[PDB]
This record gives sequence, C-alpha cells and structure tokens, in this order.
Amino acid sequence: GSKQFDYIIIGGGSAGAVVANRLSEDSGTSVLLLEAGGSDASPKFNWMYDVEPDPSRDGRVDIWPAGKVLGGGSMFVRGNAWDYDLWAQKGATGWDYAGVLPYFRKMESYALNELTDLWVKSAEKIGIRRNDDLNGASQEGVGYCDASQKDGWRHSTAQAYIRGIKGKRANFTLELKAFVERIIIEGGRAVGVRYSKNGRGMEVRARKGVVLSAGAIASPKLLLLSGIGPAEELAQHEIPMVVDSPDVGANLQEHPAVIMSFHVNKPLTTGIGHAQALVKTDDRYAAPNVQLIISPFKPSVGLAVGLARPESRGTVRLKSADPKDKPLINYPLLGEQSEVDQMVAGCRILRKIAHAEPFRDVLVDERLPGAEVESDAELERYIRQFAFPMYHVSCSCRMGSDPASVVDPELRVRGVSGLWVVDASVMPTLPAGNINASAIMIGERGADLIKQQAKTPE
Ligand SMILES: Cc1cc2nc3c(=O)[nH]c(=O)nc-3n(C[C@H](O)[C@H](O)[C@H](O)COP(=O)(O)OP(=O)(O)OC[C@H]3O[C@@H](n4cnc5c(N)ncnc54)[C@H](O)[C@@H]3O)c2cc1C
Repeated sequence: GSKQFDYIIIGGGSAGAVVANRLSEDSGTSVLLLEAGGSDASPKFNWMYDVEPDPSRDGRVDIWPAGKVLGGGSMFVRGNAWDYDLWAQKGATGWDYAGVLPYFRKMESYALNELTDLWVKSAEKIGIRRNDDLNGASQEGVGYCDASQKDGWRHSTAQAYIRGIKGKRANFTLELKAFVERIIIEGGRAVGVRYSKNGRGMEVRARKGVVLSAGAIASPKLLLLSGIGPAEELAQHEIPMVVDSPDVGANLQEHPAVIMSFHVNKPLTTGIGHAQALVKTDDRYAAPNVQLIISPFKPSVGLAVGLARPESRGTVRLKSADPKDKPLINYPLLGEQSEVDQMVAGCRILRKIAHAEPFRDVLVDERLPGAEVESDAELERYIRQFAFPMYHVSCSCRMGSDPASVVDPELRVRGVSGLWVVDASVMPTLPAGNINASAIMIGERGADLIKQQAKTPE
C-alpha cells in the first residue's frame, strides 16, 4: 500500500470512466482507475460470463458478453420518465425523472427508410398511435429511432471521458490489466484495494474511499469476496463476514427478446433500429410492456419483440472464494409465464403490422418463426427456443431507502464507510431502454454525490 490516492475506482467502463473524469476535475483530488482490460467477441475484450442452465429454456446455457476494455465498445437518450419515477417509488430518493434529467443534460453538454416508413405506416393503421409531444416523457406509440425528440438528449461514450484526462491530468492515474480481487476494509471503512497485474499481487490505499464501478456482474462478486453479502453465501465459501447485506447479487434483471423475419420484394440483438413501437399488449398495463423494433438492413426484413420490463429476477454468487474464478450467474430468461404471454402477444402484433397495408404490399413470406407457427403453444415453443438476452444486465446491487438495500440513495454501501457502488448494478429496476446512457448518467450523478459527501464529515 505504498501508493496512496484520495479515490480508487474499480472498473473503467461506462460509469467508472465518468466517475474518474469528474472526480479528477478537482486539482487537489488524486484519482486512481483500475481496469482489468486494456485499451482499444473474444476473451481479449470480452469477459464471456457463463450463465447456469436456464429452466425456462430447457436448461439452455447462455454466454453473457461484457466489456473488458477501457471505456467500452459495441448516441441519443430518450428518457422514459416512468422508469426513473419508478426508481424513486422504490426508495431511490432523488433519482426520479426530475432528478436524473439535469445529468442527461450535463451529458449533452459534454458531447459538445422506405421499408421503415412502410412499417411505421402499417403500425398506425392497426391502431398504434404515433409517438409525439402529447405523450410526455414516454416513448409509447410508434416512432423513428433515428430522429430528434423533445424528450430525448445527446450523450457521449465513456471513451470521451477518458480521452480528456489520460496522460493529461497529474492527479489522475490509470492501471490497465489490473484485476481487482478484494476491497480492503478496516474499522468499518474501505481503505484500499488488492489487485493482480502481470502475475504479481498488488495493494493500494485510498484516503477518501473506493468506488466500485465494475458493472452488474463483477460488482456484486467483488462485494461478496470482500465480506459484504448474505451471511449464508459468505460462510459457504468461508469468507469472513464484514456486513450482512442480504441483497448483494440479488434482483438481477435482463431484457429478453426474440426475432421475427419476413422476405420482401421492394443488429437487433441490442435493440436499436430505424423505428420502434412501445405498445401495450392489454389495457391492464399501466405502461407499454412490449417493444417492437424493425431494422431493415433472398432479401428479408428483421423485426424484434422485446419485453420492456422483465418480471423474472436472477442472482450473482461466487463459484468459490478464488477471486479469479468467474461468478455463478443464474437468470431464467423466461421464468414467468406472463413474460412469454406478453412476448407471444408481441409476436401477434408484429404479424398484424406486416399483414396490414402498406407494408403488406411489400410482404413475401414469414421466414424465421414460421407461418405454420400459429397457436399460442406453438409460439411459446419458438420463443423459448430462440429468445435471447439483450445484454442489459443490471440491478444486482440495489440502491434504496430500506435497510436491506445494498446502497442508500447516496450510493454508499450500507455497513461500510468510504465505499460506493456507481454503475448499472445500483438500478432498482431495469428501464425499458437507454441502458448505457443510464449507466453514464449514474456515473454523472454519483460523482456529484461523492463530491457533496466530501464537503462534510461522513
Ligand atoms: C456486447 C454488449 C453490447 C451492448 N450494446 C448496448 C447497446 O447497443 N445499447 C445500450 O444501451 N446498451 C448496450 N449494452 C449495455 C451497456 O454496455 C451496459 O449497460 C453498460 O456498459 C454498463 O455500464 P457499467 O459501468 O455498469 O459496466 P461496464 O460498462 O461493463 O463497466 C465495468 C468495467 O469494470 C471492469 N471490471 C470488471 N471486473 C473487474 C475487476 N475485477 N477489476 C477491474 N476491472 C474490472 C470491466 O472490464 C469493465 O471495463 C451492451 C453491453 C454489451 C456487453
């Protein structure tokens, strides 16, 4: 621990790069950023986290990619106010829509066709209202993704936050290929970090504290390895318990989606195309529950049915006490029958749209699901077999006001001083969209919160 910094930030992804940039704005604040990856898929720049067999999909085992690269890789932020107001309703005081909107604006400050038209026209004919200003800060209805909306902003990538400081700020230091193994906690306070680099074990110290920005998979894992988590989990791996925190690694959420495809005469994995439709499958829903997307590039058109807000929940646990082991991840992509019902209902809407004029006037044949797949049970079969995750993993280190939450609304880990979690893991619920922008926004507001806490004693 010969080296001492004011703050140590674990993880240089979307949120962590923002925190590093913003906290080092103060000349007298030294900042160290530790990133397991390098600068500038494959194991070199992808974690390739294995997921346990999924009973909702006959034990199917998926591989979740996650950025292992400074900043990231693989824009516009149409804030859905229902999602952030839901956060505040679940205890994230100050993180309501009115609370995050200034930080989406700060992000904007920092940043300094015929087939799609045909699809949107067909949606309107079937009765899907066109999205416009009267909707407010919802994207309910059908609209074009590549457009500027009154409820949307512009933002930058995390690589823009790092480019402005790397080798330019004396109070900022960066260690790549640094695999953080444990947070060091002494006297109820996070005082440093142990990591390995180049085959050697290192330790470094923090004067003011540690910021855990490792993302929704690695952050809960790091908390567990540091003794912060459910007592049952910690004892099993004989990790001394520092904080009994019941929800570390709980509340894991991901977006499921499935592709429909049609040939015509005249990717979608992450869920952005030329046009989208946030629609309600029933009127019993308070917010649009299904997202329909079209990204039209023998020749075919690609459509997607995504579930805006998952009902299933997963877990992140340890495989062992060995820090280099990957986490144990459980997530039933379709664990609730209603999730399938909504996605089947989504598939039927996409059919109505394609069969309605004028898009029907360019239709040829349904290609991927199959025209013969018509019964609810036949569509459920197709969904269970071809559904996929959109890589929007979040919510594993829930912020809230209840004493069971992992962090309070100021992002402090309950039970420990000088320790924050600032990344997508703190989300109480997965928003319907703009995940990466939401994570950047969390870094923006989290940096302000940490700066505020530094003005006053803990
Ligand atoms: C392949 C892919 C494509 C995506 N596409 C989209 C898209 O089109 N649109 C969208 O809105 N969202 C997309 N997302 C989601 C978005 O990238 C994430 O929601 C967002 O990056 C989360 O930010 P984060 O800071 O929480 O975590 P991350 O961005 O994952 O940052 C965490 C960082 O911590 C590092 N780290 C982890 N463990 C350690 C450790 N032990 N020691 C040191 N460093 C460590 C990781 O290497 C990483 O750099 C995509 C995600 C993936 C994986």
